[PDB]
Amino acid sequence: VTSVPGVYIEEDASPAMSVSASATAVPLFVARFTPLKPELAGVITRIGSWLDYTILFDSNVPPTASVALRLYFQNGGGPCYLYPLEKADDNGPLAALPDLIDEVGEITLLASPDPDETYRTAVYGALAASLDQHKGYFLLADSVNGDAPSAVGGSAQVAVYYPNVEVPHTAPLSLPPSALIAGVYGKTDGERGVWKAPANVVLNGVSDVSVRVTNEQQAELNPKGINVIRHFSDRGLVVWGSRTQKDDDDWRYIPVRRLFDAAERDIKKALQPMVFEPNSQLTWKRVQTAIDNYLYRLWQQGALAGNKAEEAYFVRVGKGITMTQDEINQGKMIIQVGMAAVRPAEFIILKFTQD
Amino acid sequence: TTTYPGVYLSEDAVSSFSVNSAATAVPLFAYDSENTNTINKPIQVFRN
Amino acid sequence: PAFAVSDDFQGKYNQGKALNMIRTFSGQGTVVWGARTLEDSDNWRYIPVR
Repeated sequence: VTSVPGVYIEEDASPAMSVSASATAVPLFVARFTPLKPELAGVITRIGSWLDYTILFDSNVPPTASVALRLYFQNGGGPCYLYPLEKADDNGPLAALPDLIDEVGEITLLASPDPDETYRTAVYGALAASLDQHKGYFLLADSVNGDAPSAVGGSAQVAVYYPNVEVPHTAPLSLPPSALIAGVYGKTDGERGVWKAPANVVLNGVSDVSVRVTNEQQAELNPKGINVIRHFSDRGLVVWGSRTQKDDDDWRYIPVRRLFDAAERDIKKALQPMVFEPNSQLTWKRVQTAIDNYLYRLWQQGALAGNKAEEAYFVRVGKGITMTQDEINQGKMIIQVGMAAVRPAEFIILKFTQD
Repeated sequence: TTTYPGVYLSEDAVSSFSVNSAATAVPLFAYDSENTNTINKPIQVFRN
Repeated sequence: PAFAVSDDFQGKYNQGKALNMIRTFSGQGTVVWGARTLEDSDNWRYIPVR
């Protein structure tokens, strides 16, 4: 390698890496629209605000897609995507939908602001298969009446908000609340973070609910877990309840589901540069450290429910532990990692005593 | 399965479980079949 | 590369023999992908160990 005496120059190259967090926001909407140019017919388009929506698209006169989308920006900011399609049973682009979401790496939430039931349930079954290979989605849904929809029967990532919300327009028109409830997830992760359940947040700009729910049938609907939009006298309308669908003690809460969904997506994006490196011992201690310094920063900002000890993570990557010799030959690595998330506090009980 | 190269991830299989407390008081009452000043519906549900 | 291959067309050509496709990602581009030799025996795979 060295023949002429001279002086040779050489550096040490290494893929040494660290992990940084992205945002859990900016969904796409699959309602019907009216594009202005023919290349905007069937492709995903990034929308930054309400201003550039008025340039690319239009507001028509009879027509609820332009009304349901401006209520998204009044609640919480952030960009959003949209996928215009015209026919509900057009299973051409509906089959060609899930292989367009994967090429954009960010997509987290999923929604559909279209009013009727025949259009929404055709959508919810089209991309229902793309939820169980663990890439990181979390959709929203609405209920046509007092029970949950059956297009997605039992899954760890859905959320149902029962009573639909109306809005005045020149008779006031109703609106399925899956549109404007996506914007209220964009405020909670701003100041409070991911690990806070959005309940006490106040809906920003509405007249009234369509049907008035009371506390005696709140008792029935809070099991078989579906959420509810409530009305109060002093503070107006407010969202209420933060429970997911399937009710084992594994994941019954929205933030405990969404905390593990965001912690995986940040470490999986940064291990992708190191995917063909040798399986020696100095690679093991460099990966185990960059995961250790990610959960420790997240622990000391109040998101892992551990006490003043260290017991919130046990990431280990060794060869005697967690592996053995014969799966090195069919090249593998095993990352046993585990957290201890925090639960929301509901049902506060006082129990006064005399002494 | 382990078809293509890349980064895979699995999660836990089973979690903990525990029992939920009770309801302890839901009564059904004794209507009378020959009664007149009432509804012919057999089963009524009253909440408050 | 002249073609865009897939994510899963790599999968059925990873056993038996070693097609070792050339695939372009986002960010890093036109990179090679997969280092496998022609046999599948647990002594002689993995081109760098040869």
